[PDB]
Amino acid sequence: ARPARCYRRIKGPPYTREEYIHGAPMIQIPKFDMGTTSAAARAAFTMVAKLVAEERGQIRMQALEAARQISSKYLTKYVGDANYYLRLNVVPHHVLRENRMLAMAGADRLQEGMRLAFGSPAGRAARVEPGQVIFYVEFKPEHLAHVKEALRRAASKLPIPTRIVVEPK
Amino acid sequence: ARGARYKVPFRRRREGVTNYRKRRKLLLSRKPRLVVRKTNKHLIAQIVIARPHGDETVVGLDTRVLSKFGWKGDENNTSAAYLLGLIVGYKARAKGIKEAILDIGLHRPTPGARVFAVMKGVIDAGVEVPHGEEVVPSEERIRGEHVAEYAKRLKEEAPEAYKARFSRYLQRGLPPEELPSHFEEVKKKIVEYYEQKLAK
Amino acid sequence: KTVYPRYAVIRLRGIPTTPGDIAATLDLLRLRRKFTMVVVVGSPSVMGMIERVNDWVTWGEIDADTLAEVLRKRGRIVGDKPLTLEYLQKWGWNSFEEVALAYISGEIETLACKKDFKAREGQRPPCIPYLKPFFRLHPPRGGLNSVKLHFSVGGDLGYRGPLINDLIKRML
Amino acid sequence: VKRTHGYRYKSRKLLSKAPRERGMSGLSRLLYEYKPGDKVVIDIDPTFISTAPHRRYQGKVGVVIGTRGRAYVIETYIGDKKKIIITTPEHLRPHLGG
RNA sequence: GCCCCUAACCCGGCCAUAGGCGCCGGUGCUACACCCGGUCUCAUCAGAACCCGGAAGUUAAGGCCGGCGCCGCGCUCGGGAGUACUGGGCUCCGCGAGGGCCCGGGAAACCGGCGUGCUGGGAGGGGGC
RNA sequence: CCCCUGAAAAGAUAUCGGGGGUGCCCAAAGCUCGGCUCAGGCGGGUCAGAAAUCCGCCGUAGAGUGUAAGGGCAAAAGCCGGGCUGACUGGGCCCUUGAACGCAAGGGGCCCAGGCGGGAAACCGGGGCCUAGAGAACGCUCGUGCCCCCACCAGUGGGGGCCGGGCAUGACAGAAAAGUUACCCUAGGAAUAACCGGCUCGUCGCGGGUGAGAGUCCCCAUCGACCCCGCGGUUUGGUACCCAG
RNA sequence: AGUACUGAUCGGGGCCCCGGUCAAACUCCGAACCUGCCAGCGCCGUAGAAGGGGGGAGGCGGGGGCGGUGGGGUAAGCCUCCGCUCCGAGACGGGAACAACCGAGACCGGGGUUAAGGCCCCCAAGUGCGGGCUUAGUGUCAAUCUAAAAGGGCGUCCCCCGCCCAAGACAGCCGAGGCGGGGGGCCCCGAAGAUGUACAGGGACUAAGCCCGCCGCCGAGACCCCGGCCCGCGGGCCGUUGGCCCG
Ligand SMILES: [Mg+2]
Ligand SMILES: [Mg+2]
Ligand SMILES: [Mg+2]
Ligand SMILES: [Mg+2]
Ligand SMILES: [Mg+2]
Ligand SMILES: [Mg+2]
Ligand SMILES: [Mg+2]
Ligand SMILES: [Mg+2]
Ligand SMILES: [Mg+2]
Ligand SMILES: [Mg+2]
Ligand SMILES: [Mg+2]
Ligand SMILES: [Mg+2]
Ligand SMILES: [Mg+2]
Ligand SMILES: [Mg+2]
Ligand SMILES: [Mg+2]
Ligand SMILES: [Mg+2]
Ligand SMILES: [Mg+2]
Ligand SMILES: [Mg+2]
Ligand SMILES: [Mg+2]
Ligand SMILES: [Mg+2]
Ligand SMILES: [Mg+2]
Ligand SMILES: [Mg+2]
Ligand SMILES: [Mg+2]
Ligand SMILES: [Mg+2]
Ligand SMILES: [Mg+2]
Ligand SMILES: [Mg+2]
Ligand SMILES: [Mg+2]
Ligand SMILES: [Mg+2]
Repeated sequence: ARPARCYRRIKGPPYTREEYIHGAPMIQIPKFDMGTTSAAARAAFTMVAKLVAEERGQIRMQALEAARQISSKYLTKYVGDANYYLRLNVVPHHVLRENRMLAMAGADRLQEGMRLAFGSPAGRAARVEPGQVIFYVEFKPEHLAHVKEALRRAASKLPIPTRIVVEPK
Repeated sequence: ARGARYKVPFRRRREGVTNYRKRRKLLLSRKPRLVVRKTNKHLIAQIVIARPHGDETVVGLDTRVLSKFGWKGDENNTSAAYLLGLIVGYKARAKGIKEAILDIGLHRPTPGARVFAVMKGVIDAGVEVPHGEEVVPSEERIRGEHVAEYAKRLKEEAPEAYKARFSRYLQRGLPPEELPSHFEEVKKKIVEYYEQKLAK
Repeated sequence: KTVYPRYAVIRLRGIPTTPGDIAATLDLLRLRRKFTMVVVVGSPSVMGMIERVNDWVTWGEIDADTLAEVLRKRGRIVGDKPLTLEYLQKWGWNSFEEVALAYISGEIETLACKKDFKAREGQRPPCIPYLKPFFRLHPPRGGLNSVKLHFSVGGDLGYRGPLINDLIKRML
Repeated sequence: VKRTHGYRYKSRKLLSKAPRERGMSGLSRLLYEYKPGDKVVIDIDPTFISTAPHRRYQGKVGVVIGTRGRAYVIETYIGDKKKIIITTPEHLRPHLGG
């Protein structure tokens, strides 16, 4: 994988129609909603924290997965799976491309340089706008310090600056 | 009906009165249409010009008009169809209509049907209607000889069935076996009334 | 019937690098040189043109006394000759003030007579015959604020209101 | 790859209909009678595409010059070049604007 | 003949405000129907349909009219919102992708409210010329 | 050559841009008239079954329409049946190929005349529902005409001509055409590679944030998974700006 | 914009309903905007519009800025389209230098006034005016042009919120304010290179820096004026393969 700065900016149209894309990669995020997901038990939670994007850009699938792991592990350890609801709010629909010389990927991929430059699929990313919610947490007011810490850890894994907004439901 | 993508058909199509595929081919002629429609009890004949905002009926009549010439046969048989075309034909001619195109709507063009009897009456009044020579009913059927022959057979087989099946004929004072004689009388009165009108 | 307000329009920015659609409109408004000035009747078709050239000109409601001074100092007739009181009187206008007031108030709908206008005898024309339909001004004494910013945020471009008369007096 | 130029080569949007316009169109356009000098608007009907004029003439105003059987001979312009469009009334609308 | 007024019927235009589901009523001299038959014209496996000949029965159904409810749909109505977006100018900000200011335009979803066919010609009926 | 996208709501629009297709096939899959309604679901019905034929209800097209893609189509443009050959002879005009603006072949549309097919009629038929399946000159060959010409005249054989169909150039606006040079030569080119330089930094090297986990206990003595922010110009590449007297 | 057709996609509830994430090759809706005809305005046109004919070309390598996330690409002073303008073929002022950034379009001479930009010295014009901030020589008035991120800092200036104290609050009886959270400005750390100094013009400056405002002045070939010259077009006079005069 290239450094994430290579795919951070929105430089072209969304590339999502998988029926026209050969070898589009499979999404490598196993779950998107963590903790207590049933709507009845979520009624106990009365606070909402959001990790909100500050800039527009593309977040790679592995960064979303890395952010999801660190925050969910922290909440499981310190808050408890029965006392919170955490949702990864964006889905990596956009397919990333790379122009590299490769074997077993088509004859055109054997031409070097910028000849036949249209890249083969290299991964997935979510295209986000300023103010967009990346992570969404529902919790009880007693755990505010722990929820803020979990979202601070998630933010350290993401390629764009974010900010934490805490509001009641 | 169910959902926004449902397309409701044209009002006259969902009422089942207008075949828009056939109507379009009629309008391409740019000629007046002889509209002939059948009801249970009457026949309707209209001469219609189509206009973008709606059709214009130059002359329209149903078979109730036959009582104005002392008609005593049934309202909508083959004989009544011919007399209706004659009245419509002369009225249409007085308004400047020389040629028309037959429009039968959803009725079938079976040979000898009443729609072609109205056409035959319209033709004899001087309005030209293109047609094939194998669909006009025979003169015997136009004169009602098929009605008279049926009743004559009924009387000598079951005299009571003659009384029920033609009760209204007996009420009007014209027994069905005398229909061809009366049809000539009514036809003469209609023709004379309009040739004199045309002459004046 | 309707008498539209009379506006003075001054071209503030130059010819080279002016965008094409703005340059075309300025030419039709007779502002074909920098610091050229015209007076127009503010009909909706005219105001649509001024909006198009808003970033290249400054404009506002011109007053009759300012117009009287402009005519006396920068008014030119055919041959690039000065406009004089005697020339006005020959045509039936008593003074610069009277013709300027006639135009500002709406008594006449044009200041310079059209190209195809034909002068009659005895009748005072509803304009000044053979006046050039534009004025060539001096640069403003004391300068401007900025020819690249709009007057509404401290520059000089765009709608100026009655302050166009203060600017004109400095440009005479 | 260069643009291909079939007779209908960039006409997906133009020849598409909204759901509420699906099916046959009304017949009133058939019943207008145009005389020489009338102004018409070329409004392509996608249910009769074979008789429709080229996409470049959609929305143009023409003048009726005469008739040819059932079609109308229309004089119009593409930019600066005079073009003759011969088309049936289902692809025409009266121009009320003068 | 002519002009005016006017149900259900005939020929239309626009083609859901007209469609869909459910419930409650109205209409029958005439008109529309359901209806009665199959000798004749015509028709099929089938007189069911089509076609022909009728008038015993009925407003039960269709058609047309009125009301209520829900769905769907419509609206030059309120909010959403001068928001999103955008034509022109800028030695205005930002490391940058980008944003901002001024002049000129300006939505959509959605929420609420209102609406639920309108209309052209003809027959028939009424009034006069 | 053709469709969608790119393409920025008139028109035009490129890249060794993206997703596909074409060099056919069909005497019906062509013309016309009539009737009918599809995929799918439910209820009932002898074998019989998820699926055969039968009765009924629902069913906006979720089917079909030869063939790519897009578009169109429900008393039809689909399915079935009846009758047919217009996939016609002689011509004209227009649209597109080819934007405004010159310019092939090909394709499409509207008509006039001749003579037909279907149909009660209206009307429709000069192939396929629409947008692809397409070939100059010279030469040859066939069709056609009471046809024109062949050297002083007439005749016989033969030859030529005008009009139309075909035989082909796919590098498709049309030569008939294999290598090799490190033995090499000439004209030139920084319109164009190799070295260095310029730009870029994926790669390379170096730094930082994060802290799962390891470290007896203990995140940070020492480390640092999963990820993320950078710097350098030190490897390699990308590009082709300068330099081929 | 929507997720209603075709597709993608995360959850909840009972194949349906509700919420959520998306679409270059999806679209119920739908701008700004562009474009057709007519009428008007504006301007051009009898000193000749439209249209047409004839002779001669050059040229058929383009380039810069800005805008379409244009499309591609890690990116490129990169490749390939669309539009306005400029360089090529354009002098001159500013930008330290510099085709295309800003200003602006140059016949010749002179006077005047402005534009961009600047006014401590170099260098024409202010050691100009009020308020506030920075202590790092940070920085030193857009772009080409020589820079900086995630992250850390009550370093310092400031704004808002929650709670405690009704003098029995915070800190170890005393007597007045105190504790926590969120944000903003400037600066500090993060911040490492090769011939020669806090480089980005130099001197140097604690303002001669930065932020909110303000006043005057300097400053082009631009604009105004005077004189001289030339030109295009029209008119006139002269025995003219031409000359002269006027507008
Ligand atoms: Mg891009
Ligand atoms: Mg400029
Ligand atoms: Mg081309
Ligand atoms: Mg065809
Ligand atoms: Mg277009
Ligand atoms: Mg095909
Ligand atoms: Mg059919
Ligand atoms: Mg070509
Ligand atoms: Mg052209
Ligand atoms: Mg072709
Ligand atoms: Mg001889
Ligand atoms: Mg070629
Ligand atoms: Mg060297
Ligand atoms: Mg190199
Ligand atoms: Mg690396
Ligand atoms: Mg650490
Ligand atoms: Mg290198
Ligand atoms: Mg080069
Ligand atoms: Mg060099
Ligand atoms: Mg969206
Ligand atoms: Mg456009
Ligand atoms: Mg070239
Ligand atoms: Mg360019
Ligand atoms: Mg050159
Ligand atoms: Mg300089
Ligand atoms: Mg000095
Ligand atoms: Mg960066
Ligand atoms: Mg420094």
